[PDB]
Amino acid sequence: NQIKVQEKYVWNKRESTEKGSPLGEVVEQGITRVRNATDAVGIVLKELKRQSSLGMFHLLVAVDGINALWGRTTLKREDKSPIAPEELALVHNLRKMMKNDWHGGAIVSALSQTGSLFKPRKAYLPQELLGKEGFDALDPFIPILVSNYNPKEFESCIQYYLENNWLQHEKAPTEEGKKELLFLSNANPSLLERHCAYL
Amino acid sequence: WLIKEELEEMLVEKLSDLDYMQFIRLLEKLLTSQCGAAEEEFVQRFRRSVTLESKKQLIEPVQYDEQGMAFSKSEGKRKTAKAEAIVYKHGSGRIKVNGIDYQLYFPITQDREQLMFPFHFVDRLGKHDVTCTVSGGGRSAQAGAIRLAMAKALCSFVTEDEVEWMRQAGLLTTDPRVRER
Ligand SMILES: Nc1nc2c(ncn2[C@@H]2O[C@H](COP(=O)(O)OP(=O)(O)O)[C@@H](O)[C@H]2O)c(=O)[nH]1
Repeated sequence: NQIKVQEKYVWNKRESTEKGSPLGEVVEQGITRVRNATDAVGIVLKELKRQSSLGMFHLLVAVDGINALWGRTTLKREDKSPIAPEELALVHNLRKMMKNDWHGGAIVSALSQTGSLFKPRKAYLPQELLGKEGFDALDPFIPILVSNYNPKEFESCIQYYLENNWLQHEKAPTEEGKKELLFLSNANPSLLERHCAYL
Repeated sequence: WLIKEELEEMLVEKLSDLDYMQFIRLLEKLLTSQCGAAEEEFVQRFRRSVTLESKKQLIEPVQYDEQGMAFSKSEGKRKTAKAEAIVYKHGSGRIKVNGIDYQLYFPITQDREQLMFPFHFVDRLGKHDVTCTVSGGGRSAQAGAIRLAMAKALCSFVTEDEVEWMRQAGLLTTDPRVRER
């Protein structure tokens, strides 16, 4: 309700959003008639990227699995031809947000090989997952490394699971059980969580 | 004991079974008594040799790398997979398979348990570093080859009683089961 559009948006010859209406209307127009959902997302982005520059609010652009935007798709036409990522309006409009041509906010993102298309299982580095196009787009950027648990974090994670009584095996509380969990997971948070799930 | 036919060959005379038994019982009586050196060699004239050499795992030498760290190298084989492992005397429990961390090289939990079995058995998880190179075979065959290589290399840094225990737990035996034609 506080944010208001700065242009007239025409959904259909009958229906339009007139200048100065609250942004919520645009969102509602995408939630009621799905035909205009994708057009309603872009407008929202186009507004948030602009008004933040004016200084009305601070904008955080959080995108997980950002490596999807500059890769390949598994979507096809009716003639079974491949579709490129830039041909999707939803993906085309989100790339504009990754460009650092606006101020008043930050762009935080995370890579992910899980769910990715045409990437080997052991690819995790920024260039390898992003591609040449992705690296050129995000460049310059600040990379931040996430590693496996160090001993303190691993001990505290198992203590949290013990406090929730989530480790029911009688040998799990013991030191030998902790060493076996450490070896089998190698302090990896996801492997440790999956192993602790069924113990 | 000397068999009947070879005893005939030594004597160059045919003899029955009961007289062979008579001779063997006399030899037993001579053994039980406090037989001297002459009697000992006399008995040995009629005692053939069979060699038993189990219990003894060849303990690989402890080498030293350029950095002054002690390590031991060993080989293992399982089906068509061949592994060669270097175990370091001191470490923090890091296993490195073809230059890849062991949890990334072995996504399946069964193989990680197989890699864990040797160190866990002798209660030294997190005390050695392993650098192994495995080639050929498949997932489980490579895991088994690496397990055998690490056990045979780790036999250098354990006590002889522990070496025998690993031998009895099946951790130092090459598995010979392979696909039959
Ligand atoms: N139906 C409709 N969609 C609009 C309108 N304005 C913006 N949009 C949507 O919001 C997005 C705005 O992106 P934009 O900055 O204008 O890039 P461009 O259209 O390719 O030049 C567009 O991709 C449209 O999908 C409009 O006046 N009518």
